[PDB]
Amino acid sequence: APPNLTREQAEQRAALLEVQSYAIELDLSAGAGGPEVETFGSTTTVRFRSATPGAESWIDLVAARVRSAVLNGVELDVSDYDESTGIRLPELAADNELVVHADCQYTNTGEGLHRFIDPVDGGVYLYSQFETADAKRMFTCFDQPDLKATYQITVTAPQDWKVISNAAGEVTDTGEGTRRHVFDTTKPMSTYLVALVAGPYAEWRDVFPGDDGQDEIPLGIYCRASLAEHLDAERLFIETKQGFGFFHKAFGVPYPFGKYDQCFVPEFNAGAMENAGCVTFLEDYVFRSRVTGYLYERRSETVLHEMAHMWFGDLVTMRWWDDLWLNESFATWASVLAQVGATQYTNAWTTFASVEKSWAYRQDQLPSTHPVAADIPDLQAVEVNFDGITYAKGASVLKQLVAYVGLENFLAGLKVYFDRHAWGNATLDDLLVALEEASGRDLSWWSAQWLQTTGLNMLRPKLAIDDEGRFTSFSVLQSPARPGAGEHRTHRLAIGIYDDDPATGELVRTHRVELDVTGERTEVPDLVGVHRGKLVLVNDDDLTYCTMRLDPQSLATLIDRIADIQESLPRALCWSTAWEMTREAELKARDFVSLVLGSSPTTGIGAESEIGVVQRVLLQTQTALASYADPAWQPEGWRRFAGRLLELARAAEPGSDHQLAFVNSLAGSVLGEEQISAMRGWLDGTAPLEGLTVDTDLRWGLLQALVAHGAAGEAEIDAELERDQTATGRRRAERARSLIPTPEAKEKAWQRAVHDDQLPNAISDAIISGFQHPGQRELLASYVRRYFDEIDEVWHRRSSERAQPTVIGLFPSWAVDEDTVAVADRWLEGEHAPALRRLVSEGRAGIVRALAAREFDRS
Ligand SMILES: [Ca+2]
Ligand SMILES: [Zn+2]
Repeated sequence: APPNLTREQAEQRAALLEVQSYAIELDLSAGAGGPEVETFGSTTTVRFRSATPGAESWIDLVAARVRSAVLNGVELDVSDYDESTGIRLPELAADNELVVHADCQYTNTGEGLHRFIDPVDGGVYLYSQFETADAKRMFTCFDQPDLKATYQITVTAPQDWKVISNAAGEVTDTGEGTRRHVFDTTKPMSTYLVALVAGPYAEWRDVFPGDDGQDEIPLGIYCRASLAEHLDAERLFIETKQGFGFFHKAFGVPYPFGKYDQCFVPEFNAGAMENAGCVTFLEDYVFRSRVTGYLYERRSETVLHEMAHMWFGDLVTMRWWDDLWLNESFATWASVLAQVGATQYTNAWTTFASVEKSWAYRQDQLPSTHPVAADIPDLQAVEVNFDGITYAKGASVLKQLVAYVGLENFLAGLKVYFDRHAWGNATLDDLLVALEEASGRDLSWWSAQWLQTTGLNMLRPKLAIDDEGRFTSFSVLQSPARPGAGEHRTHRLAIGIYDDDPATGELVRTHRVELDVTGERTEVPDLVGVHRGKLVLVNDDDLTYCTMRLDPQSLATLIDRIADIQESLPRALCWSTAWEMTREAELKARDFVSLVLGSSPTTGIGAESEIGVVQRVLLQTQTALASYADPAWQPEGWRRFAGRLLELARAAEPGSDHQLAFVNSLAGSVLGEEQISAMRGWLDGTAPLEGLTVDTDLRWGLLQALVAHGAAGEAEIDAELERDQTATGRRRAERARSLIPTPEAKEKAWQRAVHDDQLPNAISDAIISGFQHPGQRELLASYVRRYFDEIDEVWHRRSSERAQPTVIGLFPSWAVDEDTVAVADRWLEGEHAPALRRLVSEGRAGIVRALAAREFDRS
């Protein structure tokens, strides 16, 4: 039970103490033995000062055993040591030295020093994960972000292991089967960013050359030896170098650390983590099979997100976890800026509008919404009070702050902020003050308007035109923020006018005006006299966070000609408005389906050039069909969708990303006999689709679809697993087994996913990922009751990180009916953990919205 540090306790300890240095010695010599190895030696020497001689404090440590603790030469009594109370430090002097010898535990969870044994070759791999407060599982420390210090880490490790930390180091043979790795003393940094990766990782090396008073940066990439054949190091290094050329120019500050290593690590819960000089990534970013450009784009965005943190987060750190939203929102915004500015992903604002903004809007339009900023009174509150809306809306609203301040001004402000707070801590207010000084804006009201509120403003044009089609008047109308307190926010936004390009017949932007929009109505004098064209967007360039609506002529143009919009971003904003309208019972599901499917090679989603938009819109369509369409129309809708997607798959360029996307969308669809027959032929090779690479993972996707339709079963799944006898094959097999369309199979899947804790986590998740399928809704009816009866116990029995996939993934989102709402209502009258209630409330809210949309679809 590690401690639940409170904000006030952190403040008290930060007021009293200042830490200079940690010197850490880790004995990992036993670490390459079998699963019976539990502990490693951890010695820490801390030097720190106290503002009050004679005061008492405490230091943190989660250890199996504390052998010794000595403060200023006095042995401390560690006989009653408990991880929840750490080590008390009585009678402090002005200057202090503490030496602790302990045995700490390896973990197989999301916290501390994680240990994994590779079943392919028996290699043993370690990596640390410390955010928020798990550094205390590896060494003794004042584990809070505002007590920065330097770290000098020495490790003794098995001789065949590489060892990577925050700084570069020197390695010497001990002649005792081990090597000693002495890392340079780091620059001052927070404990949660200290890193250690160790094991027989494969290594690739490169360098980002010295560039305009930034020292050269040595670069490394690491992954498990068993994955190395599929790691595309050269592409990763290209993107990495593009980021390092971009960020020091945008931020006006050189890379603050000495080198940069990126490690793909096993069983990683956290996704990616910005440890200074030593970034960790999940292994799903090493692609064994063909994937579309969208996944490469996403991976590059993650790479640049963590790189942005080397400045914002690691050079200058939040004082307390209540600014975690800001840390993440900034890094996401910065990652996309860098994508557009320095990489091949020059359409990344299209992605951000299509994916992140949409994700934000989908959640924030529900009564279950909450603000971005939250009070964080202790560590536990980080894990419960920050979620999907926090991150996607946070990034979205930060993009708007950047617009309101002005991009050049925002970057100037960041330079001052980095200079002013380098090597120390800062808060949101410190940033806002920098931005105010860089722009002349007043930002005193911004937080209250944007970070402490819920809900969306609708923005739409109110226009009047003369006989020539020229505006005589033009206003932006803003609705009250809902669901929420109805404020009218202040935005910086752009209005774009679009009309036919005579040469091509595409819709191109003929006028753009940027302005501040405030209150209920804002006149736009710049547009008086301008030709209205065919389409008006009042959130052109996607600068603000809103519900954009169109005037009637513009809406008719969208419906008739969305695919003729030339640039990807306005076109994506039109897809997003249409989807938002469908979600909110303003556009019928069947009309959204018809817009997406189109009727020709040049209409609908089949004409869309951005693969990420294709993929996302196709997913939204599948959701519209299952959730939002009137049940009596759903079979017809699925027939139309499956038909059109087979046509598109067959018409697509051989070997193209578009081909593969259409095939993958089929694989998640309700399929008719014609499509089942074509898919079988693609899988077994009796009638292949020309150019389609039917590799290991595409075989699984096709087979899974066949299983779901009854066309393949246990024997075929077992045969497939025999040809892909790997960890990934095992997960794919489980998803296929869960898809078997029988009551016995669903019962077994539920039992294993919900009640078998011996299963690895990723096998549990895989099982869950095949439980639902849009063709099998009737098999799932009895699991509405099962879910609500069992989720409390699951939440109690599993950690909340182990419970969430089950709570989210088995929420009965399929059972769109008033009976389900009523079961959920009653559950919600009971006593339950708040984080659980939040998830259940959100799923309930989705069903209520769906019921409303179905009623609209049959109007
Ligand atoms: Ca964590
Ligand atoms: Zn981040």
